[PDB]
Amino acid sequence: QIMEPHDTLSPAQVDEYRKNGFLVQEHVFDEEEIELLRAEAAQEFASGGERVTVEQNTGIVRGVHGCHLYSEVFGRLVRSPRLLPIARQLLRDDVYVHQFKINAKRAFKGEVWEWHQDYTFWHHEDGMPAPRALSAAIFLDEVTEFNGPLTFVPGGHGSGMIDADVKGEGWANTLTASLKYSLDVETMRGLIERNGMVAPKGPRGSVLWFDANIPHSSVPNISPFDRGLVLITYNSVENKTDVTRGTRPEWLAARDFTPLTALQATSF
Amino acid sequence: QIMEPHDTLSPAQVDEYRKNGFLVQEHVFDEEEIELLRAEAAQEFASGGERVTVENTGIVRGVHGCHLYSEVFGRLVRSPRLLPIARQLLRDDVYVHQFKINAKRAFKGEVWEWHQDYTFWHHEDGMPAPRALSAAIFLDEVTEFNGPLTFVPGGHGSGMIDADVKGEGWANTLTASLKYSLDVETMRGLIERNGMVAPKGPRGSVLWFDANIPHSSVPNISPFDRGLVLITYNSVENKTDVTRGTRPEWLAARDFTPLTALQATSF
Ligand SMILES: O=C(O)CCC(=O)C(=O)O
Ligand SMILES: O=C(O)CCC(=O)C(=O)O
Ligand code: PRO
Ligand code: PRO
Ligand SMILES: [Fe+3]
Ligand SMILES: [Fe+3]
Repeated sequence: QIMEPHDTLSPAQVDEYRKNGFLVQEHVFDEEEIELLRAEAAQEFASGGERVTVEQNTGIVRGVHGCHLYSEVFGRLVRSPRLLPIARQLLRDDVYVHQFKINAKRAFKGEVWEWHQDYTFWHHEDGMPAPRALSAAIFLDEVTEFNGPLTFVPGGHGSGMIDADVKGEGWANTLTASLKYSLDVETMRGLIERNGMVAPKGPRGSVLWFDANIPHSSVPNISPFDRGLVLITYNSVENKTDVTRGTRPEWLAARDFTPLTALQATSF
Repeated sequence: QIMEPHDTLSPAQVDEYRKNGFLVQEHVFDEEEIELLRAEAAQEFASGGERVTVENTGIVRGVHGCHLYSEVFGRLVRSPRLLPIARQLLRDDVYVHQFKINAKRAFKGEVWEWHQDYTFWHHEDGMPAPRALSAAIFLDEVTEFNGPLTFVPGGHGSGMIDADVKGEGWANTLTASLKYSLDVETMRGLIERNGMVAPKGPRGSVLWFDANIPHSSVPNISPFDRGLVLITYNSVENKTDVTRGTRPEWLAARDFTPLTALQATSF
């Protein structure tokens, strides 16, 4: 009977997150915790059925989606006192999970993620009315320069949504190497020319926080080292999506907007 | 379909609260909001029955647990002007341990003896630690002369202090003459070290104060009322040991469900 008092971000941390559109906290989770998250990720890849995506070239696991609805471990993770208080502080509201994914980015054969803003998809596919949302990516493996790290244009969220060409009809291609919305090179080259690019690194158990509208990308992982990320997308409850205008299953775009509460210490 | 984003306290404000044991935010609620709360309060005094306390004169002095009976007060404790700060200060999800409205009528009012709230919540209710706080909403301007709450700044920083226990039961936990009151010598000591302060402010302000800060107040000699809505928030982790509890739910809550903030609806 005692969890550690909720920790929130410093005012400088908050500033950095607002100016850059991302922020890394190192070693939020320890090794044993990361090993539990890894074992549960594996179970979900094995048993997720239609919720699992596979790589085009190899048929190797690319993603598993909506796990917090199906796994007791992931349903508790999203309420962790290491995460929830910060989601609530950054979004200045009570929050809920809009989306939960584990992106495997396997060694050697892990494929690209093209440049995009997340809000673009959540707005047009799910009816998210404003970009008042964020993601927390938990590193199940050390992130280096060589294993296809998640990459951002810092400050690139200052513009809001950005002209992306749509491509195709339903939603299967929202999770693929070739993405339904994506930035056109010209659009990108200029962002990059103006703002640069940054790929934050960190050890296992770090959490990378980022804005719903920051442009980001990742190159193929041809290295020998996996780069497993657990991505939790937190949305402001006031900003709940309009389910009238929603097109995807629950396991991609949540419908239950109950405010999350933090996990308390129990004897089990 | 918009509430104002949750506001929290600055690092300065938070530091000021921890060192002094209290903090005023001026003008949280407007005159119109305050009036709706004043009218609901009057309803509660009128219909509260056994939950209502009276002063010499039988003038209603207090009513308790209104958040459980009034929809307005049930909503107020979830307000985005209140709940986010209670969570920030207690560093937890929170729930309401106690809710009370204390009237201190113009030319009327009694002397509340020096006391620490946590002394009652620990011994009567089973609150295991002082990880709790109270938010006092000013229904009227609080001045020098209408019996303001008065504190010893930093007085919370030692423990719960040893106190005279008079009476058995809980009737005298709500009375001018309190069940646990602070010894004369012990207070003198505290006051000679720390001094005394009565925070002031306009109507609609909120006075946050620690569960263990010593406080007192005197009768009101102004021709103006001093209504306080006092909401006591407790950390969920700090929930009270219900097996050691002695008082009803309208004084000491037993439903520990984390509060969630109030959202915009069309009604
Ligand atoms: O795993 C990655 O590098 C990118 C994932 C991402 O941005 C997403 O799935 O939206
Ligand atoms: O309203 C007052 O002046 C006294 C409040 C108080 O300290 C209490 O009811 O515990
Ligand atoms: O479709 C989605 O919502 C996620 C986020 C952008 C790419 N895949
Ligand atoms: O009994 C109670 O809980 C309140 C707090 C101290 C005075 N009366
Ligand atoms: Fe993305
Ligand atoms: Fe008191």
